[PDB]
Amino acid sequence: FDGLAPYVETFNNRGCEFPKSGYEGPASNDDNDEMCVKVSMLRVKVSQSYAAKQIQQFSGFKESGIDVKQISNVKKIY
Amino acid sequence: DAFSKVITSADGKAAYVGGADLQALKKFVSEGNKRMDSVNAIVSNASCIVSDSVSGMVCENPSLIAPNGGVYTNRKMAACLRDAEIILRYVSYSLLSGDSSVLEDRCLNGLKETYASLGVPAAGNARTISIMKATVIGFITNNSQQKKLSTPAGDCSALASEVGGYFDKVSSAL
Amino acid sequence: AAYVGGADLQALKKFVSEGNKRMDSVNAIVSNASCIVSDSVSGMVCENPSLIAPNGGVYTNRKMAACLRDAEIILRYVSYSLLSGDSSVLEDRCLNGLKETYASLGVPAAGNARTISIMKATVIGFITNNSQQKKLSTPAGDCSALASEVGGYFDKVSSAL
Amino acid sequence: LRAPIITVFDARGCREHKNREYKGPKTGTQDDEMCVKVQYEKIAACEDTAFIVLKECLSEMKS
Ligand SMILES: *CCC1=C(C)C(=O)N/C1=C\c1[nH]c(/C=C2\N=C(C[C@H]3NC(=O)C([C@H](*)C)=C3C)C(C)=C2CCC(=O)O)c(CCC(=O)O)c1C
Ligand SMILES: *CCC1=C(C)C(=O)N/C1=C\c1[nH]c(/C=C2\N=C(C[C@H]3NC(=O)C([C@H](*)C)=C3C)C(C)=C2CCC(=O)O)c(CCC(=O)O)c1C
Ligand SMILES: *[C@@H](C)C1=C(C)C(=O)N/C1=C\c1[nH]c(Cc2[nH]c(C[C@H]3NC(=O)C(C=C)=C3C)c(C)c2CCC(=O)O)c(CCC(=O)O)c1C
Ligand SMILES: *[C@@H](C)C1=C(C)C(=O)N/C1=C\c1[nH]c(Cc2[nH]c(C[C@H]3NC(=O)C(C=C)=C3C)c(C)c2CCC(=O)O)c(CCC(=O)O)c1C
Ligand SMILES: *[C@@H](C)[C@H]1/C(=C/C2=NC(=C\c3[nH]c(C[C@H]4NC(=O)C(C=C)=C4C)c(C)c3CCC(=O)O)/C(CCC(=O)O)=C2C)NC(=O)[C@@H]1C
Ligand SMILES: *[C@@H](C)[C@H]1/C(=C/C2=NC(=C\c3[nH]c(C[C@H]4NC(=O)C(C=C)=C4C)c(C)c3CCC(=O)O)/C(CCC(=O)O)=C2C)NC(=O)[C@@H]1C
Ligand SMILES: *[C@H](C)[C@H]1/C(=C/C2=NC(=C\c3[nH]c(C[C@H]4NC(=O)C(C=C)=C4C)c(C)c3CCC(=O)O)/C(CCC(=O)O)=C2C)NC(=O)[C@@H]1C
Ligand SMILES: *[C@H](C)[C@H]1/C(=C/c2[nH]c(/C=C3N=C(/C=C4\NC(=O)C(CC)=C4C)C(C)=C\3CCC(=O)O)c(CCC(=O)O)c2C)NC(=O)[C@@H]1C
Ligand SMILES: [Cl-]
Repeated sequence: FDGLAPYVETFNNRGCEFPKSGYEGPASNDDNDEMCVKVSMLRVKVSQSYAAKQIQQFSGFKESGIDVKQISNVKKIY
Repeated sequence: DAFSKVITSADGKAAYVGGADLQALKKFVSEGNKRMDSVNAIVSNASCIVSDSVSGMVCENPSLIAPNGGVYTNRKMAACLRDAEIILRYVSYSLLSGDSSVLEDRCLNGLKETYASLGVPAAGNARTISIMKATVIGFITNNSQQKKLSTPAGDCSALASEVGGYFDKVSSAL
Repeated sequence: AAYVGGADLQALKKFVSEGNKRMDSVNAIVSNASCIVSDSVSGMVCENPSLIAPNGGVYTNRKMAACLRDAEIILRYVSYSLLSGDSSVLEDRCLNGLKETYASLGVPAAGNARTISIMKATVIGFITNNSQQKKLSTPAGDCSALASEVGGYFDKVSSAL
Repeated sequence: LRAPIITVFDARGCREHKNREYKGPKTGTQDDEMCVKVQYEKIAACEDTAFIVLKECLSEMKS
């Protein structure tokens, strides 16, 4: 186990006046010429500082996001 | 092939599929355009998917951030958030490629034994995965509060079933 | 750290309006902070992608990290304004001079304005949330006064910046 | 770069954590099982958060 995972990027960029870099193959002569998928393997990292923020954010044990099932408990279940 | 070369390079080199190669890719996988939108719904929501899945694991069992709990320290929480993202990203690649081979061989192979040796709670992983699965399916099927990705309105239930299967492979393995 | 529980909390909820709902509104903000922050900043970017083009306001990891931090700082001072029922601390400790700091750093005012307007709509949405009770973390009811109040606090931010 | 970090503990029914942080008078009501914590700390700039948000952005740019 090396911590590496595939980062997939979906660029649907019709109408974008930004130089195109990355793709080096033939043109389609349609909208696909303004769209690209990118894949790379990269080590996924999470900082201790973000982890600490998350611990604090989760420590109410009560508030979810909007319009989702509620599964919170006040007792230790496992 | 193009993606397996970068997956085995394991060194940050990128593969790019645009233009005619992308038009072709979308002919060789089922529901090519909808499949790219489904992938987009994972990768553009990656941070909130991970956070909500771990947060729900924790609100269901607050003892996970009590002293000695599975994610009590910043170090352990960081590892857990990391793993959730790793798994989510392998699922995203499974959806891009229409195949779970890389997820199984590079992510899930040995993972259960690893968690058993570290004491990582199987019930916590089970809940995190179930929420990640539901969240991804929600974004793909417009069941989410936010609909920030503009798509043509249609039925993506087949892709939602497929990605659900990939999460179910994770759950099975763990 | 200050701890306000038991009789101090009961008293606090008699000295601020809407005391229980007020605690709930603060809980909803802080318990969703990372998404509120990322959705706001990334919405600024997705609407104006030049912000992540070369030399754009948040185009490097370091710049983006600083902007996400500042957005969190602002959200937290707004959360404290809602907890206390007063914007004095927000005005004196976070907004006083911030526009000049951002001018000196070249942080784009229009970008800031959009992060704030998304953040305002998002926080108000957590307070006016009308989800069915089984999908709602609090007792369903009217939190209009707190939504108005927090909108005012965001308006102070927008005005200052 | 400090800000008030607020945690809201609606701990009604929670027995595993002992309610020892608040040391003022109690009430004999459920307010004794709820507490707000406020602390003023440096807010970190997290480059991992920046990286993942940038990746999100790159896959959703409008034009
Ligand atoms: C990524 C954040 C997000 C945005 C933005 C959006 O629009 N939707 C988002 C997330 C999202 N979450 C779910 C589903 C669930 N989330 C949880 C966790 C929370 N419930 C709690 O009780 C709790 C602690 C207090 C949480 C944190 C849960 C349990 C679910 C339901 C999972 C299930 O078993 O079905 C969704 C999917 C919503 C849907 O079903 O359509 C989404 C999109
Ligand atoms: C992230 C926290 C969250 C949870 C959980 C949930 O259920 N809702 C949440 C956030 C939320 N966001 C808004 C409003 C906006 N968010 C954006 C940014 C995204 N839109 C994009 O186009 C984009 C790039 C592709 C994004 C990132 C924007 C622009 C808005 C609208 C702001 C406005 O001017 O009105 C809300 C508010 C309620 C709503 O549904 O709009 C909420 C709760
Ligand atoms: C119940 C939700 C629960 C289970 C089950 C479990 O395993 N752990 C649980 C709760 C939990 N609580 C904290 C931290 C914490 N709770 C409070 C509120 C409490 N303290 C008081 O003095 C009063 C009086 C009214 C109340 C109510 C506070 C203030 C804190 C923060 C402590 C601190 O460090 O400042 C935690 C986090 C770990 C821990 O036990 O400290 C858990 C998991
Ligand atoms: C329009 C969305 C836009 C404006 C306006 C702006 O100011 N910047 C904009 C876009 C933008 N694009 C990137 C990076 C990027 N785009 C693509 C897709 C592109 N490349 C191709 O080869 C093709 C089509 C065949 C398209 C379409 C890719 C692959 C990338 C990443 C390149 C890489 O590094 O791997 C960026 C990021 C900033 C930058 O300097 O790259 C912006 C802001
Ligand atoms: C469930 C997945 C969604 C839903 C998706 C649909 N997308 C449809 C067409 C479509 N999507 C794209 C963008 C996509 N293709 C790419 O190459 C990339 C990035 C590299 C992306 C992100 C395109 C270009 C198209 C074709 C139409 C167009 O020109 O925009 C679609 C129409 C049916 C189809 O084409 O198969 C659907 C239903 N729709 C939903 O309601 C849920 C939320
Ligand atoms: C808008 C803010 C919300 C909404 C909130 C409501 N909360 C209501 C009652 C209520 N909330 C609490 C918990 C709160 N009090 C505290 O002291 C703390 C922690 C320190 C918290 C988190 C309590 C104790 C109560 C009273 C009822 C009870 O005993 O549980 C409420 C009912 C009306 C009212 O009490 O005025 C509402 C409407 N409801 C919504 O739909 C939005 C999203
Ligand atoms: C999060 C929902 C879990 C949780 C996760 C933890 N995992 C911990 C260590 C760990 N994870 C892996 C697998 C990971 N590395 C990879 O390269 C890949 C795939 C390519 C994956 C999926 C490994 C090998 C390790 C050990 C090495 C390391 O720490 O990086 C971990 C630390 C455990 C401890 O030190 O006690 C945690 C906390 N923990 C939970 O409670 C929830 C359920
Ligand atoms: C994010 C929405 C916007 C953005 C932000 C951005 N900020 C900085 C750097 C700084 N921000 C501050 C902010 C504060 N000082 C205070 O006293 C307070 C109140 C508590 C705040 C909020 C400061 C001091 C700095 C400088 C120190 C530092 O870098 O941390 C940057 C970095 C600028 C740089 O290149 O170094 C950025 C990018 N930028 C945007 O474009 C968004 C609109
Ligand atoms: Cl070009």
